[PDB]
Amino acid sequence: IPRCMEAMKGVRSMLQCMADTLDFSRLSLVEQHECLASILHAAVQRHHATIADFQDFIKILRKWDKYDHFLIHLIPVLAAYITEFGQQARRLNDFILPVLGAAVRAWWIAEHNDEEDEQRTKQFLDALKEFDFILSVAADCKAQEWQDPSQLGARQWLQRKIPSLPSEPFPFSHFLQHSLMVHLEGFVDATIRKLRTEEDEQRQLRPNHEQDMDLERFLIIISYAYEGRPDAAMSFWEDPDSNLAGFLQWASRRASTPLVSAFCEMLRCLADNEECATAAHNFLLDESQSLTWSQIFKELEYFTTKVCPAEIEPESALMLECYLRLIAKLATESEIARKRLIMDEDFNLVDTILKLSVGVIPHRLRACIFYVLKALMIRKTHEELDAMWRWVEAWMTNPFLGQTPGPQECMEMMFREFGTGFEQSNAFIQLLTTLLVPPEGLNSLNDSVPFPEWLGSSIRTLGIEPYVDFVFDVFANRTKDISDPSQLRILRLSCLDFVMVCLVTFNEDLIVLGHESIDDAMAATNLATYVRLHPFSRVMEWLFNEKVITSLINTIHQDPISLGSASPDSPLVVSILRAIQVMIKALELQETYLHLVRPEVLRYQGEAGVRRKPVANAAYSAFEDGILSHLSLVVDLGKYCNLGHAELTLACLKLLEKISTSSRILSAWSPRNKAIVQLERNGEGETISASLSASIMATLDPALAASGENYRVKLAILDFLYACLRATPDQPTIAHQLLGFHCELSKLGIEPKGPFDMQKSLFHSLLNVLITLTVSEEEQGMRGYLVTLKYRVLRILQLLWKSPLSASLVMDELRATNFLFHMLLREVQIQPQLPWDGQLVTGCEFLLSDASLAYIDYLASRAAIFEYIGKELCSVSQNRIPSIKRQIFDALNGQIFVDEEAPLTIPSIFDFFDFINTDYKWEEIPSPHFTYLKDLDLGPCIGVHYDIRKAQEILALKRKEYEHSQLATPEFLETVELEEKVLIEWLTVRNRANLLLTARLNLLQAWANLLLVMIESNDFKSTPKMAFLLQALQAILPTLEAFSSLKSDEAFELARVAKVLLWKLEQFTVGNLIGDKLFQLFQLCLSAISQCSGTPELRSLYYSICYRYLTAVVDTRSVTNARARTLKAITLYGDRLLNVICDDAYGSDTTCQTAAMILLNALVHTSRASVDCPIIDALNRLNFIGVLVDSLKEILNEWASPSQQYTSAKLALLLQLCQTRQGAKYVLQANLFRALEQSGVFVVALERHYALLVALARVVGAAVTARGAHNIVQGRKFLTQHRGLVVHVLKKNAILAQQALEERIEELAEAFMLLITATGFLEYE
Amino acid sequence: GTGLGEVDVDTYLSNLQTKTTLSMIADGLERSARDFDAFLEENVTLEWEAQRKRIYQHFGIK
Repeated sequence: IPRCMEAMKGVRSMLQCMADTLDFSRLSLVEQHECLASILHAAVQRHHATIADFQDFIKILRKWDKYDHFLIHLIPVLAAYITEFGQQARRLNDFILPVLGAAVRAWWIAEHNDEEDEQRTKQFLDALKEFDFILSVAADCKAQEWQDPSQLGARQWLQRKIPSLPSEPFPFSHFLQHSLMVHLEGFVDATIRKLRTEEDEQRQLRPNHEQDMDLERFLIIISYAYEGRPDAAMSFWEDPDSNLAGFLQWASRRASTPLVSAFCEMLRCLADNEECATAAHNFLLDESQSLTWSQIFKELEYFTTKVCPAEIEPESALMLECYLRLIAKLATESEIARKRLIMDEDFNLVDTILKLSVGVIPHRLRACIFYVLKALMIRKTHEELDAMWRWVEAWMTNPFLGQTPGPQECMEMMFREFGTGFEQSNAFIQLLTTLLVPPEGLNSLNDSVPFPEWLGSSIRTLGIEPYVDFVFDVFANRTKDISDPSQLRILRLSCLDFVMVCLVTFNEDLIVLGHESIDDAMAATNLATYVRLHPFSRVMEWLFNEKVITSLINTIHQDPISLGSASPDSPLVVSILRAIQVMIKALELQETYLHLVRPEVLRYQGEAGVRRKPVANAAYSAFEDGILSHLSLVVDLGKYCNLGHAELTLACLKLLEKISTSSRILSAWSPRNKAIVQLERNGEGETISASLSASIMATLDPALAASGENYRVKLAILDFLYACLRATPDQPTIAHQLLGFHCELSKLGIEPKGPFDMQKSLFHSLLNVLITLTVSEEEQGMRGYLVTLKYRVLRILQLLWKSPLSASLVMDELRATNFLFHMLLREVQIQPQLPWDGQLVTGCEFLLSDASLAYIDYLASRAAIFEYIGKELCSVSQNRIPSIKRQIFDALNGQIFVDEEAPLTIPSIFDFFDFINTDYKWEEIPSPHFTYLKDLDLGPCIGVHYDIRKAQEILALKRKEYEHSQLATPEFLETVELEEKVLIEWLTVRNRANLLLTARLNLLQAWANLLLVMIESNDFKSTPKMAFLLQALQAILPTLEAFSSLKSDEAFELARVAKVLLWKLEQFTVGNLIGDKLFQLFQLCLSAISQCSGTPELRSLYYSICYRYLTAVVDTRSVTNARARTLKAITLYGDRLLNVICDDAYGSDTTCQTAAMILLNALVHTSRASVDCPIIDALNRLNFIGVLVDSLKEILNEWASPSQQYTSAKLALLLQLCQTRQGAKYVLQANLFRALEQSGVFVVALERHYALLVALARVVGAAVTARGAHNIVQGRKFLTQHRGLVVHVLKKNAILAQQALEERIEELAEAFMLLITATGFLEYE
Repeated sequence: GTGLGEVDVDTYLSNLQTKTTLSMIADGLERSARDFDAFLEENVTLEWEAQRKRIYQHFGIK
């Protein structure tokens, strides 16, 4: 115990000598002293405190001199000492600033208590004459820094001779406040007829000299004590016969204006809960008379008539203020009290207080009346809403110079008087706000207009627009008159809260629906009625006014230190939050307003003829145009992110997202660049980058994962960066600066010795968190929030290194950090049994749980990773050959040699290829029944990607529409609810299915490209290369064979990786498994071609695959068996396959027909190698040879060009056909010679022309010599009809390009010579 | 992306695809020419290699 006294004395001596880094020291030491006092009274409450420590503590207090916080810290200690001790009791009684001593004496007398009683009363009244101290302590100890306007002046009208504590900001502990209020509760209970009689007779005899007003101070002590504690305040309502209930019955008998004020303050504090409020309400009903509602309302009427000199006494005005405050408290707390008071005519609360408001009264009394009205309308029904709106109408329209004042002039007078003073302004605006809160609830369908529609029809008052105009005129013009900053912040908070309550209830879904595709569908009378009457039409107009914008950015821009050091619930923060929220909502609903609302209003006002002052700035064609002028807004938001207020930070981040994304602002700022230089004015761009960095490396709470302040701030930062980077990507933006890059005019670099160049910036913080996060927790595999987070970070990086400006730097820094190796290290591979937040995949039925998104996100993450790898490998391979390729390839094989002793094991790239398991069958989902609402349209909703919000609104309004007609309402309704839920359930499932398929395709493209780059860019030798390609085939084949029936997008990627793999081609086992896989591929390619699957490009890949499998693999018992089974496979499908290949030839696609031509050539060649051919017979039956010979006509037009190589393959096929007997026959049968004669066909360009002539001459020669003497006459006619040409060539034949041309001439000469001798043109002579 | 030849991964592997297709075209042309050469080699080697060239060495102006 004494050691604690010594420590406290030392702390006080230190703080006193130090005043004669520093602020934080004073704060820490006073906190230590308060903790020590807390521990001291905790010990005294226990039986450890001895008899001498009591005397020592009372001696320290006797010596205490200054009224300081340190003294307040010891009040619980004294109370505990007196409670424990107060024979020992009698000795300590006798043993006992001066006001302290008096309070100590009074406390002991109350805790320990004919001659004795007389002495007690004597010395107790002596101490009292000298409560004021006890009250001053109770008030100062529990003093919130932000003032509550609803209770201004309450409990602050008693004379205080106590000196105000010094200005040092030492805030008491919440627990110390609770402890002191417990001790004051005990003091009240201990103390609980001479004082009342003495003081009231003293008032009447000499009222001019008010004195000894101690009983009121005692009641206020009770009020401060039981404040906030209804569980303890129940002692006044738990038992009627108790002494506390007796005290309440006694203090309320007589009505002395100051005592009545104190008693009503005491009730306001006691009645703090619904039960305590109901008990108080019942006490004042009385259903020796106590203070009842009857008396209160009687005096209200009496003073009402008094005001309308004739000005209420200060004490009476205070009395009325306490009455109205007690009314408001008991109305907000209790439903019974409010319902009884609002319309029990005997009380006539509303009418009487409205009359009193009209008359001349102080600002506070009028504000109290407004607050009473607000309390009466905090909860309401549409009937009470209409009633109160009728009474407000009569009170505003009607409560001399000429004959009479009009009604609109009356309303203007009411509005101009209000708003001049702060209290009237705040109370009236908050009442308006409360009135515009629908009784149903803020967030509901909200079909109706928040106020009665007829509020405008009478006396041409334009509905609610007057009230909105008043609130905005206060917010802009008449708030200039306010001086105290706290009042200004509270007023702006009230104004912006009014604006929000206005903008919320405006359902834009109803407006967009009605415009795209009325009377009863919505609760409102008509759509146009809802549009024009709703305050939204007017509110938006204001938000385009310059003064409103200036007042907003003035509300935002505040003192940063006073802002950060303030409380999150204080008006200083909440005001800025509401201002940001107003700006956000304006940017949101701006599109709806300018196009679907403003035209209707400007048309209805011209038709109806009515008009009102246009407040919107005609120059602002868009909300953005008003804020982009002064740039300082972005700086303020970024700085406020550093203040550690969750809600405010998120709001600032979303506002930055929208400010930077908008077309207007970006177009105006950057035609160097405004936003960047502005963030650089005083070096803010770096401190907010630092703050954001520390924010995205803050710890997380596993229990609170999705709803984690740090987690939500992270996602907000990432969403801001991604959204700012997506828009205007190829130019420097705010995000690029904040990441650490140096932004020159249309160029990005890194400033030496800065945060980025030293790996401290926001970008490196993203990398750090990305590489160190453990996505998969052990208990529940793959926690969704970490997956989503990784996706957000990876997509940011992806947009970063995709753009050309950032690409170079981002890729360099990622290589320097071994980013890839860490990612591959922490990337888990997918398995069917892997639970995602405790849910197996189990096919299509898994898409509905939010975990579905996680899966999708993870796929995207994978894709991003693979894309980087591909680029990395390629970018490493082309520029030079460093030793990094070795590391990349080892890591893709499951080995990292950064550590020399043991290379950690990673799933191989082929093991990572698990995302495609077609057993799920995502695509094919069932369609619901929809017996009811069979064809409910989904047009407004919208591959096909539905907008569920508009669908759900449709369902809600259709349920209301159906309800109104009244057809099987009580019973058949349950089935409608079920139908609705089934419908929205299926829509979400369909959306997520489509998104998953998109992610899967994108990931596959990435994976296929990765493997493709690997295949070409590698330094393998033959022995590892063969096994590497075997693994590739083992991975891709089961998919490409089983999935060929499903879809085509994936089949194209897998088919072309197979193509290239095959084309870039112990030892026996490998080569055999390879040939086995290659035959599997050949069979699946045949099966796909025979079914005319996919697009012509996928069929071109198939044809290329089949062509090489026939040219190289099959073309020695093993070879014979391979040829035999190959021909078996071809014959199995037979006519269909050949039919599709021939249809593909001479087709739309350029390369498909070429590949098909070359494939048919290889087919017939391998079938001959096995005297005729069945493939050639099939071709003859399918009329392929006929159309082919026909195409030989006009061949001059067709003939490096694609058409040239197509004709080359075409003529090569013709040649290979004319080689055999029946082939040449089928060719010749369809008027070949006539076709080539009609074509009129008879250094490198000459070489190509000679090659064409060679091909044609070879076709002719082969066809003639094949069948026999039936066509030798045709050969003789061909040589005689084109003679001279043959002579020219034979005479000619008898550097590189010249050698090629001469060889072609030699071949043409040989061809003509062969044709001549085989036909026997010598014999003809 | 500073050494000559550096191109986008897209261009790099698309040029790969085009390269493989062109090699297929050339391979098919080559083998066709050779397979044909083998056909007439079979037909001519059986008899009259020099007589077939001589007869027209004479018929037309040598």
